[PDB]
Order: sequence, then C-alpha cells, then structure tokens
Amino acid sequence: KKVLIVYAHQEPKSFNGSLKNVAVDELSRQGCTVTVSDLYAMNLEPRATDKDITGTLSNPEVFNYGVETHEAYKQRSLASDITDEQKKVREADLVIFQFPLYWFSVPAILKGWMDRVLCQGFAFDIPGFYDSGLLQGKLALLSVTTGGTAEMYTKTGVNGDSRYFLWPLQHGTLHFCGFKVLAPQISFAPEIASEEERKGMVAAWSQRLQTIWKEEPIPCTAHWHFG
Amino acid sequence: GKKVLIVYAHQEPKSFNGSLKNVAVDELSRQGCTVTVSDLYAMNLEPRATDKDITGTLSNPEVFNYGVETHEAYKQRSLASDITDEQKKVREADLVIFQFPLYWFSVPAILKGWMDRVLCQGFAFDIPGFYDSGLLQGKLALLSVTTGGTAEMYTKTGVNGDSRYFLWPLQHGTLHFCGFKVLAPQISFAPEIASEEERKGMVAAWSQRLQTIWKEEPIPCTAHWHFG
Ligand SMILES: Cc1cc2nc3c(=O)[nH]c(=O)nc-3n(C[C@H](O)[C@H](O)[C@H](O)COP(=O)(O)OP(=O)(O)OC[C@H]3O[C@@H](n4cnc5c(N)ncnc54)[C@H](O)[C@@H]3O)c2cc1C
Ligand SMILES: Cc1cc2nc3c(=O)[nH]c(=O)nc-3n(C[C@H](O)[C@H](O)[C@H](O)COP(=O)(O)OP(=O)(O)OC[C@H]3O[C@@H](n4cnc5c(N)ncnc54)[C@H](O)[C@@H]3O)c2cc1C
Ligand SMILES: C[C@@H](c1ccc2nccn2c1)n1nnc2ncc(-c3cnn(C)c3)nc21
Ligand SMILES: C[C@@H](c1ccc2nccn2c1)n1nnc2ncc(-c3cnn(C)c3)nc21
Ligand SMILES: [Zn+2]
Ligand SMILES: [Zn+2]
Repeated sequence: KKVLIVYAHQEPKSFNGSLKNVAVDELSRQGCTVTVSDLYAMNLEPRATDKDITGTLSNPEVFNYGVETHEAYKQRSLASDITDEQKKVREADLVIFQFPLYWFSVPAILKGWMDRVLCQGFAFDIPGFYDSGLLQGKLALLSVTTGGTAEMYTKTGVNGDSRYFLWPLQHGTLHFCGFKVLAPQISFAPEIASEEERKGMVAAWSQRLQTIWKEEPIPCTAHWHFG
Repeated sequence: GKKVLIVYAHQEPKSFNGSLKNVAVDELSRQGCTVTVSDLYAMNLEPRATDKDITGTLSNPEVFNYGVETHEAYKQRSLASDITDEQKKVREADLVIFQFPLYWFSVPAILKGWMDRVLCQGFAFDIPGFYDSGLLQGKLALLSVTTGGTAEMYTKTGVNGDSRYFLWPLQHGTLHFCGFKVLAPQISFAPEIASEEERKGMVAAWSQRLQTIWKEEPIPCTAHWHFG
C-alpha cells in the first residue's frame, strides 16, 4: 500500500509537524510506501496562472484556466511541479492531508495544491465525478488542527459543527474527484490543551494509523455533514 | 461619500468575472462612490503564510508560529508592506465586494491568501473581539461568485448541495468572525453553459442590484440561515 501525505505547516516542531512525522513513522513501520509533499519547504506555487501550461496556449488572446489546463493535461504540457504531484497522487492508495485550520478551511498554499493538481482530465471529467470520479479506488483523510475548542465547534457552539466546514473539502473536492473519504482526524485546540492532552491526541493518531486499512469510508452526503 | 473595495480574483480581464467587476466599478463610480480594486493576479499577491510577512525581531525565533508572530507584528507595525497596504484599503472601506469564480466550493487560493494574510489578529479580530464584537464591525461584505455548476446542481436535492452550504466558511467563518455584516451573496450560476442573452441578464441584474445596494439590510449570518 502507498500513502501520500500532503503537509502544510511552516514549522517542523509544530503539533502539525509531530502528526506528520508520526504518520511517516507508523506507516513506514507497517511496510507502506510513503511520500510527503511538504508544501512550504517546496515553496509550492499556489496561484492558478498561465505559467501552469508549458508551450503555446490553445487560445492565447483570452485565457481560460480551466479550459487550458484540461487541454494541457491531454497534451502532457502541464508545468513539472503539477505533473510531479499528479504522479504521486496517481500512485497513492491513500492521501492524508495534514494542516492547521485557516479561516474554516485549508491554508492557501494547500488550497493552491488542490486548485492546480486536481485538474480536469486527471481528477475528474464529464462524465466522471463524485462516485464516477477519476480517482475512484483511492482514500482521502483530513487530519486537521484547530485553535477553536471542541465546544466551540458544535451545533449550539459559536463556530457551528465541525462537519459544516468539512463540506467544501470532503464533498466539494475529495468526493467530487472520486475519493472515498475516511473519517476526519480533528485535533482540537492543541495550543490551549495541556501537554498530557496533546500526547493523548498524538497517541490516538498513532493508534488509528495502525488499523487505517481496515476502516470503512464515511457516507459523504449532505445528511452526514448537516444532520 | 461611501467607499467600496473590490477584491477581485480572475486571471483574464475579458472574463465574465471581469465584466462583473467592471460593471461594479462603472455603476458605483456613477453614484459618486469612492472605488478601489485589488486585482490580486495583476498584483501577483503572495498567498503563502510565511515568516517573510514579518519585518522585525520575532517573539520566538527558534519555533515559528505564524498566528502569534503576525499578531505581535501588527501591534509593532512590522508587517510586510503588501499586507499593510491592503489593511489600509479595508480600514477605509464601508463595503468590501469579493468577486471570484468558485474554486473547489471556495475562493481561489490567491484570494484565500489575501484572507489568511490580511485579516490578522489585532486588525480583523481579537480575543475577545470576534463575531459581533469583531474589529471590522460597522463594515459590509458581499460575495459575488460565479460557478461552473448550475442552479439545480446547487440545491438540497442537487448533487452539489445547497449553495448556502459552501458560503458558511466564507460568510460566517471569515467575514462574520471579523465583524462584517454580510449582504446577500450574488451568485451568477453557470455562465459558460448559459446563452449570451442569459449572460447579459446576469450582468444587468448585478448592475441593477448595485443601484440600490446602500438601502439593503445585511442577512442574519447564522447557522439557521445557512442550514435551516
Ligand atoms: C491565518 C490563520 C487562520 C486561522 N483560522 C482558524 C479558524 O478559522 N478556526 C480555528 O479554529 N482556528 C484557526 N486558526 C488557528 C490554527 O488552526 C491553530 O493555531 C493551529 O491549528 C495549531 O496547530 P499548530 O500545529 O500550529 O500548533 P502549535 O502551536 O505548533 O502546537 C501547540 C503546542 O504543541 C506542542 N507540541 C508539538 N509536538 C508535540 C508532541 N509530540 N507532544 C506534545 N506537544 C507537542 C508545541 O511545541 C506547542 O507548544 C488560524 C490560524 C491562522 C494563522
Ligand atoms: C481550479 C478550478 C476549480 C473550480 N472549482 C469549481 C467548483 O468547485 N464548483 C463549481 O461550480 N465550479 C468550479 N469551477 C468552474 C468555475 O467556477 C467557472 O469556470 C467560473 O466560475 C466561470 O467564470 P468565468 O468568469 O471564468 O467565465 P468565462 O469563461 O470568463 O465566461 C463565459 C463566457 O462569457 C463571456 N462573457 C464575458 N463577459 C460577458 C458579458 N458582459 N456579456 C456576455 N458574455 C460575456 C466570455 O467571453 C465567455 O465566453 C472551477 C474552475 C477551476 C479552474
Ligand atoms: C483561536 C480560536 C479561539 C477564539 C477565541 C477564543 N476564546 C477563548 C479561546 N479561544 C479560541 N479560534 N476559534 N475560531 C477561530 N477562527 C479563526 C481564528 C484565527 C484566525 N487567524 N488566527 C491567527 C486565528 N481563530 C479561532
Ligand atoms: C464543470 C461543472 C459541471 C459539471 C457537470 C455538469 N453537468 C451539467 C452541468 N455541469 C457543470 N462543475 N460542477 N461542479 C463542479 N465542481 C468543480 C469543478 C471544477 C472545474 N475545474 N476544477 C479543477 C474543478 N467543476 C464543476
Ligand atoms: Zn460527498
Ligand atoms: Zn455568521
């Protein structure tokens, strides 16, 4: 089994850093093939621009990013950074995303990865989205840290249920491309939590990774996310 | 004399998004509003949250915490000039319009970068000082979004779910959290699939709405509004 970890934190000693390393350690220990895209260390280009196609653009007078990258994929003309990430995803049976929550979503660097890597022809098609997505057969999993407490992330809480913010990512992106989505790993409020609680959150993540291949995916539906 | 900031995120001036931005500029300018546009792609705005965003001595130089460092940087007036210039535009604005195509049920990463880097602690919010006590209280925000998906795809029964589901992180999680009152979103569904005559109608509808934009009340930005 082959695992891609897409990681988006600036600081290796971070709680996010620890969770990534524990995933590398434990998956490597089981005998999985492990790859890590450390996006900040790669200085990954997040912007969707014409630099993402290498050669003459199909319509040079009026640039349409969606249309041009789809044609570029079919012609094998995408920038090498995109195509290298596409190779890693194509080979991967499981893709883990490790990141701190930025404005109820992924950090922009990781948003850029999503925007640029998962292009038409590679991740989806028409037809070929949701259960018919082109990355069907693969598993995705969001491992997210938050500043907000668990109690803030409830239906009655001030931020709403944590499942509300997962919708664009799990359904809108991952399910749309054909991933089956495993339950998210949410490590609430490591900054506020005690060191002993932090250790428990890391141990729980380690523990889960031991049996990750036997898990069932969630039913990625409106009903799951919104009750 | 009302002041409008348009944060615009499309690569191509002749785009449908471009047209909507220009019509907003034209119509708001015609009313006598002060109009400013942050064209993010033309500015080549840095989207990445890195240590380059602080120009000064870091509170903890051995272990970098972006949140903690940018908060201290704001108080010390030590943020990168691109951040502080956008902060000035927002501080002056009475209304901030965001114009963008929907990218993966959200904003394009360039615009996500603007949100991550501009709306830092001390400027946009504080602890306490968020949601109704946010530091940008008194201001209005409005999302003008285009989609590839049809209106019918963006319903509760539809395959993408209700459009209000994807607005939650943006309107509540970001804008409300900073103290903006949120005006109803402008959603221009599926311009690529629509006929030219339908496209013209969608632009004219946006123009028409902007004529009376100052008499509108904000939505109640609640869980109940988005999910009820
Ligand atoms: C632009 C921006 C937007 C944000 N938006 C949101 C939002 O919308 N909603 C929200 O809830 N939050 C938000 N946050 C907060 C953010 O999600 C948290 O700060 C982040 O998730 C914390 O993760 P971290 O890895 O940086 O924690 P850290 O600060 O790195 O970790 C906390 C502590 O854990 C320690 N640690 C590391 N490894 C271990 C280990 N193995 N065992 C024990 N302890 C360890 C660290 O040394 C540190 O003391 C935002 C932050 C920023 C900068
Ligand atoms: C990375 C990526 C992710 C995406 N994710 C999503 C998603 O999650 N959900 C989703 O629904 N969609 C998604 N899309 C699709 C995207 O949202 C649409 O392609 C976009 O919203 C359409 O806006 P546009 O301005 O690019 O349209 P354009 O292609 O610019 O416009 C369509 C046509 O209108 C014409 N036009 C321009 N101005 C006028 C005018 N004044 N009058 C008449 N005609 C005019 C143009 O010439 C053009 O032929 C994604 C696209 C990309 C590239
Ligand atoms: C940090 C966390 C939070 C907010 C208030 C609070 N009072 C006691 C504990 N608290 C924790 N929080 N909860 N929702 C959030 N949304 C956004 C952010 C945020 C945005 N930028 N940064 C640096 C943090 N922080 C958020
Ligand atoms: C293309 C558009 C779409 C797909 C199917 C369909 N049938 C009738 C109209 N339709 C419109 N669409 N609908 N939801 C989408 N979500 C995402 C994307 C997309 C485009 N580029 N990328 C990278 C994602 N496109 C999307
Ligand atoms: Zn789903
Ligand atoms: Zn709200």
